[PDB]
Amino acid sequence: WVVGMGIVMSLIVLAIVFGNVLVITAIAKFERLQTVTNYFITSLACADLVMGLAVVPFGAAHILTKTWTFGNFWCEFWTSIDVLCVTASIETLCVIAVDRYFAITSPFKYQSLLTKNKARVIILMVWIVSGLTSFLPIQMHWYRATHQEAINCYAEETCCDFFTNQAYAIASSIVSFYVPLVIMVFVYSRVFQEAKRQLQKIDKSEGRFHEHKALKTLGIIMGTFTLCWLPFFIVNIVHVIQDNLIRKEVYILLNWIGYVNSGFNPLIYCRSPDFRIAFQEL
Amino acid sequence: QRNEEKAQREANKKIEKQLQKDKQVYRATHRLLLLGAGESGKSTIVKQMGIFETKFQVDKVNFHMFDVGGQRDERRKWIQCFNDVTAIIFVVASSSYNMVITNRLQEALNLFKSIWNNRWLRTISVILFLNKQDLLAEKVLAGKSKIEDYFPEFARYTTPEDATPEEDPRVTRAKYFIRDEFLRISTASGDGRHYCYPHFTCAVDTENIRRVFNDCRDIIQRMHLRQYELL
Amino acid sequence: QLRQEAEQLKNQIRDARKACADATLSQITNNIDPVGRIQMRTRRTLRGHLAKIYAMHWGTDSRLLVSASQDGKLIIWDSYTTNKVHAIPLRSSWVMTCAYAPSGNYVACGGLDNICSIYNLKTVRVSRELAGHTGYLSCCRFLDDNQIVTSSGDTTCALWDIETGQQTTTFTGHTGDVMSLSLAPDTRLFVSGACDASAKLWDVREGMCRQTFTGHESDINAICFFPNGNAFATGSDDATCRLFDLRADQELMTYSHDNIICGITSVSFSKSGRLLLAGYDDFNCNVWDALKADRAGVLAGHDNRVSCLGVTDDGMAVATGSWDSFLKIWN
Amino acid sequence: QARKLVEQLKMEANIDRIKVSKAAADLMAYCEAHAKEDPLLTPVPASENPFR
Ligand SMILES: Nc1nc2c(ncn2[C@@H]2O[C@H](COP(=O)(O)OP(=O)(O)OP(=O)(O)O)[C@@H](O)[C@H]2O)c(=O)[nH]1
Ligand SMILES: CN[C@@H]1CCc2c(ccc(O)c2O)[C@H]1O
Repeated sequence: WVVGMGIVMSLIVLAIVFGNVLVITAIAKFERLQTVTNYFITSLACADLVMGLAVVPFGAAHILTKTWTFGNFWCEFWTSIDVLCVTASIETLCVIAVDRYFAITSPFKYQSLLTKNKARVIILMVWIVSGLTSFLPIQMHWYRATHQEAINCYAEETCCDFFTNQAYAIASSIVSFYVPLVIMVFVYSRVFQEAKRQLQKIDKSEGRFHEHKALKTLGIIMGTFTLCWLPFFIVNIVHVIQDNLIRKEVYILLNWIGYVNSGFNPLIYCRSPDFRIAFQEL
Repeated sequence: QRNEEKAQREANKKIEKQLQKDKQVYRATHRLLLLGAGESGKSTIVKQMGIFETKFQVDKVNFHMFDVGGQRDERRKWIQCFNDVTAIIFVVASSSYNMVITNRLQEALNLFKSIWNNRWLRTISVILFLNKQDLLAEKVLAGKSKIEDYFPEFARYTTPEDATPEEDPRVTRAKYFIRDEFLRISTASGDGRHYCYPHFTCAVDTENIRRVFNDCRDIIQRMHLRQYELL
Repeated sequence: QLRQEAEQLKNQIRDARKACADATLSQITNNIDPVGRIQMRTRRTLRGHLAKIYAMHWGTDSRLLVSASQDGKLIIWDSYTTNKVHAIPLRSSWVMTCAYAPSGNYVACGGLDNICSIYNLKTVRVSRELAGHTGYLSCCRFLDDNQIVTSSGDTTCALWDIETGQQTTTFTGHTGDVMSLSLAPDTRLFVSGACDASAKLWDVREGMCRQTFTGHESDINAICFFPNGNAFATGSDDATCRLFDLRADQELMTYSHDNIICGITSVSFSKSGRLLLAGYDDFNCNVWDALKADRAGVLAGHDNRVSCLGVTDDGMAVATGSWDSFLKIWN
Repeated sequence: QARKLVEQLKMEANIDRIKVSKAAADLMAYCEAHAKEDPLLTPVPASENPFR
């Protein structure tokens, strides 16, 4: 089964890199895709590409060989990169949702509200907060556990596992996945209300001569992200509170299901005639 | 040689800095085009609340309107310049069915159809004002003039159930027939790319600027909703 | 009675030029060697305009040029170093044409306000304003520093005296809007293409029409003189280009293709007159062979419709403008 | 208006025109003679090209 399992993990790496490089090259090469909204998509694509290049291969090798060989420093560096890439990708979807909210709800002030300098400042701030949550606590050994098994895991050189305390796990869950969930829920409820009211107006003024699309689009956008990332961030909180309820295999499987989400963003945020024509040209 | 190159770069920086301030003002203003059927009373609408330009501001939003009077011909070669405006304002005198002047309502309908079906105005909405309502009401209440004599389709029309009359039923039926004459042309040609907003306007109205503001807001909101694949 | 004579007169004119068609230009140039394949690449890209671009005119020194845009600016560039030299704001935001004086001291402008404005570059403030046209201006070309010819949408052209601001002479006879004009190399004759699908040859000094050409099917959009001065080319929105000869008083060749259905916005000749460059509505430019009528190249680097096109006096570069607010230099 | 249109046609119809075999030859000779200094037909070396 090792031969078969290694085949599947090889296709995941290829799918993530192929889609993300195509989006980055298409935006940079062509001048019609230089809009303000595309900067957030570029940042998200860069984060997903870094994830696919740096996290999936080493994790797959660790799973397949059942042993860590790169030492006690590269394990911690890999963990820091993992947390940094996961945190900075979920928080860009929040920025995209807020951008659409401001575009639709307040159309007259949208041009004044958003500017290229403001977009750059927001992106840099998001990446800085992502870096503070991952590298700073991990590299300073503030996330370390206390039980004897964790002590042995940290002492051994061929072992590279994940053990953490309650405070760090709880805090990291909230910044990466919970504050951004309620924000997008609140945004998209209002967006749906606006779309429905406009449809009602059009029907009232023009009905005699003549909400599936909005519902379907919002359902896709919400469902993909939620189904990909919710079970992992639930079991992340549960394991610290109950030690014997969650196994390691379930933890790894849910984490990998979450990793898979990086290969679906081009299929969701890059469906438009301007992008399809660009892809055809290349 | 060396000094001349630095001198040119100094002037470019000053010019490029001026173009940044101009771009902020240009992107925050909305342009409107005003049209008419020839004797539609559009001058009064401008007065109360080559080329003639006017500027006004409502709710801290800048609008800027265009009226063309220097060119008068049946062929509009210059109409392709106005393909980046927010909306077009069309003014028509609804109380001129009997005035042959071939009647003026048919000419106005033909002009509206020509403007709607244009290779360049394929994404521009129209705000329609049906002017001179009091004259229409008086002439309809007068028994002598009959619309069905000039418009034979009026012999088989009934007032829509989903209507909002204030008014004797006859004038309401006439108004809704005239509005539907434009709506039936509007609906067929376009598919979601642009719409039409018809209004009933008189000589004593003062809420026309509010109507333009709300129609522009709806136009931009619908444009964004369609762009984001939500409509 | 009078209309009968006009029909009779138009009958013999067709017969008068029918006996002069000994052969066609295509037959004579069958043995000539093909030009081959011509490929050009973009050398410069000019940015700074906030809206779509309508007009463009090269300088006599083949270094500087001017351009006009709907946002209300008139920017003078430096094609070599890509440096903005001037930026003149306009009173009216609707501009349709611009011109650059042969001496380099003045720049003209015009549009939907039926007024031509002259600016003093080496002094930048408004110098003169010319009024009297009853339609939108379509084109304007400088004869000298003290006289300029303009065409408008009131089916008339005029010759102005800048010092006094009065029309020295007026040219009448067209039935539709005049869309473009072009001056002869010696500045003694000029041609105009109008919306009635006809072109006319005028005389600046005397002031009457000489010849009329009616080969096209729809409105004529562009016109240009052959470098020799004995021929000219036109372009209409029926996807055809035609070459007319003055001494033969008829059409020589037609440049069209079955895969082209869009209109034509501008035409221009090369330094030797061998190549013919025309801009189209389908977002790109094409290059023809004047003596053989076959395609030789395509310039497809623009995102919106190409509206203007020009070739330097020394013929080293070709500049095009489009509706995406960008200018490009092709060499 | 009718008289003016008739007068113009009579004035225009009385001109001398040469055959096509001469005009085509003239344009061909001019192109052949002046094709030497046509930078667009034959690309110039980058040393003498101000735009590259
Ligand atoms: N009762 C009534 N009269 C109107 C109305 N609009 C214009 N008029 C009449 O029009 C007369 C003056 O003409 P204008 O208001 O300038 O209309 P207009 O000259 O036809 O405007 P244009 O033809 O578009 O240039 C006034 O004396 C009014 O009696 C209207 O809405 N109601
Ligand atoms: C090694 N896997 C880590 C474990 C904990 C964790 C992840 C991602 C985001 C977070 O905020 C976390 O706290 C996972 O990617």
